[PDB]
Amino acid sequence: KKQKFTPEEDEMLKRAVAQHGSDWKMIAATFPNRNARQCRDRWKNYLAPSISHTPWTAEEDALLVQKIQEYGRQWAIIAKFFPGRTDIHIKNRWVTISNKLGI
DNA sequence: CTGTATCGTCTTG
DNA sequence: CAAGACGATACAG
Repeated sequence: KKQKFTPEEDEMLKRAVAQHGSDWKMIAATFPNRNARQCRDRWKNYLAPSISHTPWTAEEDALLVQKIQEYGRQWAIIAKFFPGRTDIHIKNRWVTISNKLGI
């Protein structure tokens, strides 16, 4: 039920975006196998240049716990304070932290 | 079993 | 009618 992007697909996605910008319908059609939502999500949350791939710092965790006390579970709002992370990363991180904290 | 990328679905633009 | 948003879920390791 999960069709995860392979490194090959990611590179193609990159090229397609370099070529067609933000025309997701058109970028998707370059795949036999992928829709607009899938490419849009993959770019926006994983491949865009601004996305951070470095592990969460202690200070980021601290900011997350602070921001949750402040905003509740409004992940997109909270993600504004994390330069290279999106709501996806912020909410995943909280599931993991709260788990290790004893939910 | 856990951590996390994807997906169902609702909401907003 | 596309894109944003969030909970749930698949699934690798």
